[PDB]
Amino acid sequence: MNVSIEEFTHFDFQLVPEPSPLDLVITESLKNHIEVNGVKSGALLPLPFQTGIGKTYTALNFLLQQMLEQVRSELKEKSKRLLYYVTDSVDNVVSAKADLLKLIEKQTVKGEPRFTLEQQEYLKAQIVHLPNQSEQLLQCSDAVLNDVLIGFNLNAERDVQAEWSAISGLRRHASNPEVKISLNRQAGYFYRNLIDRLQKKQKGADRVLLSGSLLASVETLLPGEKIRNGSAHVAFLTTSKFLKGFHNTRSRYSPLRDLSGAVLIIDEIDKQNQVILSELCKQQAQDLIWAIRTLRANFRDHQLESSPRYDKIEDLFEPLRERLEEFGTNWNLAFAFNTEGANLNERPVRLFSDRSFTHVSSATHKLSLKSDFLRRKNLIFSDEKKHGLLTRFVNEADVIYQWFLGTMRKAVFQYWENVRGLEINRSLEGTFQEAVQSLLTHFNLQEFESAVYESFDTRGLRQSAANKLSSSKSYHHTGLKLVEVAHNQGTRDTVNCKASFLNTSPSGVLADMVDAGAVILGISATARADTVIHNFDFKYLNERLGNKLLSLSREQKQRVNNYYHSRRNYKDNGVVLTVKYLNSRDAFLDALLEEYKPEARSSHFILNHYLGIAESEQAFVRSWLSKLLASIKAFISSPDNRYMLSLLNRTLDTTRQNINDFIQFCCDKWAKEFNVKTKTFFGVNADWMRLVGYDEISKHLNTELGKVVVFSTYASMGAGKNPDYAVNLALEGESLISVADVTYSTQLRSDIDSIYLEKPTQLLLSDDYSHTANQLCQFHQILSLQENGELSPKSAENWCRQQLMGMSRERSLQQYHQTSDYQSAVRKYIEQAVGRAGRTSLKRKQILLFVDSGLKEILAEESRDPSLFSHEYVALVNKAKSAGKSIVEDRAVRRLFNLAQRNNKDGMLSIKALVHRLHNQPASKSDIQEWQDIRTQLLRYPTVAFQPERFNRLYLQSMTKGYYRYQGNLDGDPNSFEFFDRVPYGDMVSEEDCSLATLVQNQYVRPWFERKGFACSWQKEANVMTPIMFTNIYKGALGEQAVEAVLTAFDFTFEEVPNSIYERFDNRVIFAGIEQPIWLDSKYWKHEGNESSEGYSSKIALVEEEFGPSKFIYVNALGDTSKPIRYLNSCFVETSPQLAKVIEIPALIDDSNADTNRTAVQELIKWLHHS
Amino acid sequence: LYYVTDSVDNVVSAKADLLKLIEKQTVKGEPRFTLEQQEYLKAQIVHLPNQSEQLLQCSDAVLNDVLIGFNLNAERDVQAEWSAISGLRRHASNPEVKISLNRQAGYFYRNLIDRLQKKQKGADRVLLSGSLLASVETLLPGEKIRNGSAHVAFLTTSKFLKGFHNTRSRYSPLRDLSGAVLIIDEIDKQNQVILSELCKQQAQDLIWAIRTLRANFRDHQLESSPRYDKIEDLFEPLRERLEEFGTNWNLAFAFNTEGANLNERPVRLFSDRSFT
Amino acid sequence: LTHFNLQEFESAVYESFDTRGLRANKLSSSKSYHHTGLKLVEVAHNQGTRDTVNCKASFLNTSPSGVLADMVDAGAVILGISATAR
Amino acid sequence: MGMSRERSLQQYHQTSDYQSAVRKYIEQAVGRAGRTSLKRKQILLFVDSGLKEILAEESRDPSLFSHEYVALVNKAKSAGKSIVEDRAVRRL
DNA sequence: CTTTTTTTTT
DNA sequence: TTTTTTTTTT
Ligand SMILES: Nc1ncnc2c1ncn2[C@@H]1O[C@H](COP(=O)(O)OP(=O)(O)OP(O)(O)=S)[C@@H](O)[C@H]1O
Ligand SMILES: [Mg+2]
Repeated sequence: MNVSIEEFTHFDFQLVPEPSPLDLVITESLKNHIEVNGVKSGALLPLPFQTGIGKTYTALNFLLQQMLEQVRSELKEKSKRLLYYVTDSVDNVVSAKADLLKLIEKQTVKGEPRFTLEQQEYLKAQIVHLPNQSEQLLQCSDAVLNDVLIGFNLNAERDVQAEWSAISGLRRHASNPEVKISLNRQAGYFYRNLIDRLQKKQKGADRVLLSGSLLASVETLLPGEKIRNGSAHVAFLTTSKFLKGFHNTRSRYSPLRDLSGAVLIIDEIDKQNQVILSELCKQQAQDLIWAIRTLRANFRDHQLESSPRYDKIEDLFEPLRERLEEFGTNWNLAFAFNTEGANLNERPVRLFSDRSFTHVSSATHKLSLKSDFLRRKNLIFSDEKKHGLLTRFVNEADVIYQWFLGTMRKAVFQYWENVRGLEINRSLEGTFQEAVQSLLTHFNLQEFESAVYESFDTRGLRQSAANKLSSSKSYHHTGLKLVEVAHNQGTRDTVNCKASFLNTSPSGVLADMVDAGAVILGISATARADTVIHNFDFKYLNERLGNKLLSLSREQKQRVNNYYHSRRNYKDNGVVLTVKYLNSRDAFLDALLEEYKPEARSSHFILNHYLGIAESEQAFVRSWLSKLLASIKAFISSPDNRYMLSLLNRTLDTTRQNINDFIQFCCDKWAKEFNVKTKTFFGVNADWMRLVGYDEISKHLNTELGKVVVFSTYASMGAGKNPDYAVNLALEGESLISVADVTYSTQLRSDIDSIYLEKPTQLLLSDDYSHTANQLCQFHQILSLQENGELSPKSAENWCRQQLMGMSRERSLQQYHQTSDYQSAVRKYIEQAVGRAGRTSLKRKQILLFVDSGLKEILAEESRDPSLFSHEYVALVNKAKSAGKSIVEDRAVRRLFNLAQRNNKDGMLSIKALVHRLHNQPASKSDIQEWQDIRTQLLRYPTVAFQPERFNRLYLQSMTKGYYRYQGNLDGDPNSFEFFDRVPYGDMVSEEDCSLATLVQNQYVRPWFERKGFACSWQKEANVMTPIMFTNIYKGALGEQAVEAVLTAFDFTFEEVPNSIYERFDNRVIFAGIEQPIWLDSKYWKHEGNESSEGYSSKIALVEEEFGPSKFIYVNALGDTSKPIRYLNSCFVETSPQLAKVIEIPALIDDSNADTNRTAVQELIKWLHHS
Repeated sequence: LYYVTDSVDNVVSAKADLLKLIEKQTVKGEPRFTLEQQEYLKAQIVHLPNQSEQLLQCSDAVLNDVLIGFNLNAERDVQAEWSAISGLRRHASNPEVKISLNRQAGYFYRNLIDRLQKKQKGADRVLLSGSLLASVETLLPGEKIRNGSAHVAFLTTSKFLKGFHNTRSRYSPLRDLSGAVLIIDEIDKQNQVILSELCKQQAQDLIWAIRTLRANFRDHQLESSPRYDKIEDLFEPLRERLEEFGTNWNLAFAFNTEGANLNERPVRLFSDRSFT
Repeated sequence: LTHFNLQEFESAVYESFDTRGLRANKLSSSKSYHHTGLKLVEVAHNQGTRDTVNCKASFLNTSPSGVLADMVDAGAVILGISATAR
Repeated sequence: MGMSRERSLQQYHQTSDYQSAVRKYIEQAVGRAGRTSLKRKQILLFVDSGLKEILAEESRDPSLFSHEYVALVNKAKSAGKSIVEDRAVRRL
């Protein structure tokens, strides 16, 4: 029945249901965001309220109001606004879709249904659900497939009909449960093939016309075709499906490329952190040697067409072409690569790079790389003792590869700009595939076609342009890299460098999603958990998004708290939560095992033989099983409780059926002991929940009389399930009591009445996809813990080194158990799991909570504001705290110590790399500007009031307000630095040792400092410079500026130093029309210059060779004015003034009274006249 | 020694006829071969069917022995695939199930042999003997040829042109034909079979291939080791030809058409390469 | 192929060896269709782009009789059994 | 240009290659009744009549044929001889 | 105007 | 020394 919008004309769009406080929480924040940041701006709104308060019901009412607003827009009149509902589990997707359909059906306004049957049918026609391809194929009938095959003329093909006949035959005898497996696999492969040929047919000139039955059948087979043609604009799907996209008749639609204006509702947003991570680690490794040799070979000559379509694109690739020419010249890319020597063949070389300051190599010795022109080979060898290291080559090749992928993204966007004007309503995603194909075909780089596509998929969300001390630096938009250097397959004389990259973290992906223009509603009670492993980094998201990260006011949070406490009034309704912490108590499991099999020798024999548990793992099974039994008995002993849920870490499916039999035996015994009927539901997982619905449990409690025990896990029943059941008053005595103060629900429902919470175990994420994926996931978690501040840079480097050498998973878990991130993840899991018993307002008078005693200390360490917790979590925390006493340790000061060490180490490594790039002549403009920007910034802002977002790595947060203490070798190990209170007799970073006030009392320095805008005082701001920037940059700029100011008053002219002699001397001096060039090397004060006459004489030799004879000035800005002015030759030997090429001045401004050394300047001027 | 014919039925009938000849051949009223001689001679003959048929005739004990002996059990999807295959085996219904079982048996056999070979080529080479050797020789009949246990093969022309598998790689019998004896039965019908294999070759984009050859032969060099002796002199004329062709035809640019009768239908050219 | 950076021809090299693991057009050599073959080239627009073409070429480098003669030249002794062998 | 399979088959039917292929298939198929030395006293062969003219043009040496194929040829040839062009002169 | 089945890997 | 399940394409 074709439903139009003509039946919504008489609909009254201004009559809306009563807005709850949660509805005003979403609406007021979104209307303020629109009225402030603009209509086209994206936003991220986390909603971290109590479990079971009504956040998903409010998100589905918000989705229904968006659908009604869109219908009104089409009535008044454009393309459809896309609404997505995303969560990590399939069960929550289908439950939310059925809840929205129930909302449309059963919503009544003032005693009458809101929507007529035709309005309901249209609204339901606007919602789609996008499952995996096996579920999409298996859920549509044989008539639909035969209609599609006939309409598209595909039964003529032989392979297609053979595969479809096999599918229909296998699915006919689908009663057996092992046919269902290997039917999903073939359904997915057939769906791939059929959609590939359907799209190939639909893209050519022989494009079929779709209407009537063929259209309805292809919209049934391809739900994304409904979205493509504008029939639907609401989609329900999982996070992994959202990250992979779906299919329409034309191509595969990626929602991440078309997020401008979309609305995303991400339920349990924190658990999506790991899901996105699991996708980022699935990327394919690339051979960097082949990739760079191919890029260099195909960029020598190939040219784009001179067409208006390719306007402005050829200028994007010119810098990459010059870079490739110089890289291939420097590293001799005409030859291939092989290793040389011993110990390089037993195990391949593995290299790990943070890409900023963490570099770990598996080689014992630093590996070099030399070119043998006689052998025509590049040899990776180990030396016996510059620009010949393997790490340098690998880092530059990774930079060039990422530069190529970034310039491909820029050229695709420029192509879309040119073709929009040439084609004069085609989207950036519509033309993306044509742009990539045309560019790669023109450059003969079609082998990168896959690499470019996945590049758009992940960090392709990055419309970027960076790893400079002038940008905002973070691990989350930088990533990591793991390179394996091993021999090629088959060959025994060449090696490859297989590199795996993470170009962004999940928090980077979310931030780029908000920057794309999406409005994202993050719904979870743990949306602001203080972990970076099991949640996003919200300190990074706050710093990056700014005011696009919408916040809720104190009044709104008070209204929500009043809303929650007015519907969950436990204290006034006589409801008691009884918490019990259970130990192993093995003296009871031994008796239970004895009564299970009286004929056996002892319980060790029963466990080893009857239950099938090995001797090594018996003790663990002895501890977790007995705790479970101690909870079951206490539930059975309770006369009034009916519903129990036991959340474990492992599924009790048929694989552990022997243990299930033991558990079933024990339950039957207790059923006999108390004369209560009990039913146990084993193996309640995702597959069970899709095959056998959870309503069966709800059916049992509705009809049968007795108790029910459910055995599920955290991974299946811990985040968003509503496990309530319909209440039959005849099956419940005087036990249920309503705890809300004004009834708010139709139908009587009650929730879980007893719960057993095991301690979550495998809290450090893993990846079973491959070995590379698990390596990337482990290095991502170490770098996230170092970037947040939970790990010292020394401990993070030691953990990255043990990870590169192949540490065991138990050692990793032991290292992660030592952080506070682990405790915040444990409390997050406990709070979410305990929130499954708080869904309804019909409560039992007593609710039994049985908790693993291994959680007792952890729950005792909870110290957040208790104004946001649920009642059960407050009961758990109060019980744990009242049980004993714990020593509370501070977490912000350890983070400040770690982040001071981190910032100092990053500044050290970046400064050394930048100076090394400066010393390699010629020096590019970018490096010169970067050096000047650092010196300018540190001169203008030695301290900053707020946390910087441009030079963040130049500053650290200090305990004190304008100074701090430190200890460390500034030319040694950056991992051995100490700060603040750990060193009470260390050095200082302040104004007192600067002598800045002493320096600026000079009559000529002060006007220069005032004109330039340089600070003459250190503002007492908590963000102060790092010791590296204090000593190697700031004081050098202070001395150079003071010397230049003093000399410029004496008619001295200064020029920029040529790029080939940069960083060698401060400035170039021209005075009194002297044709002899003068070179200036200015220092702040005397200190200690370790450069002996060797390095200085080498510098003089280099400058004299470049520019002939010249004079030199070795001047110190500050010092004693009574000291003599000395004359030295190029060999630093004292001689007569007339035969000395270098004159050294001890000082230019006095330090004891701040008086300019006029005599020394006069003598220098006179000697210059003599020169 | 190879026995080749077009049809599978003639292969199995000729193998059973040779085995019957070994069994009941007589010389002057007494059997020619004792039972142990007969068992040795029969052990020298193998039959190489398609991969789905090779896998579907291996019992569950043989395949679990192979998976255990190569540490292939704990490798995720492989066990997922194998668990599915054995399930389809147990409930083999009417041919509706059987077409699917054959397709998945062939795909699983290809994957399993690919990983067995990549394991045998690396430094973690498993030692094969006893039960493990007998099981892998049952799963891979060409492993018997590679070892030297057997030297008589019965197979079809399609299998002979495709080759078979051992633990190391895929053995192509056409590359090692020196000194072999081939018995091709119904040789005339093999004319069409070989033809149907020659037409299966994959098309090549000539513009991409020549632009790649020109880009990569410009500067890249072989090593100056003894193992590459006088190989670069084989490629020098091809490099000079490539540089001259690229200069003449302006291979720095890409190619496009223009005008009528060129867009509506693609252009097809046929060449005998001599005069047609 | 690794030394020349032409690993994208690896499949092409393997199949060519498959067809020609047993081994000119000059009026001075023996000429025949059975050792030279034929070629069919299709010139069409590249898939996805509207401004470049490709020349997809399919070759037959030998006939079945050329394959059989190459087999005998490689050193195989072949017994051809059929009533219609000639 | 894209001719139809029936137009290829029409063009191939005009060659003597087609007739040697037809007679090769017939002789091989008829050779399936000559496997043993225990024979029925009468053997019945029923051949499509649209084959008789083809079988009428056998000209090879009959010393290599089987008995059933010799009888098939003699029966088709019983209508006599039809004028045909020498294959060697046209091949020349 | 002519009028299909066959093997193998995928 | 710690002690798993989940989604999607292939
Ligand atoms: N008028 C109503 N207002 C609020 N909730 C309602 C209302 N009517 C029914 N509900 C149900 O109230 C229960 C509360 O569950 P949700 O609203 O799904 O929970 P939640 O607050 O989102 O907690 P999460 O998702 O587990 S962290 C659900 O069963 C809702 O479907
Ligand atoms: Mg929810």
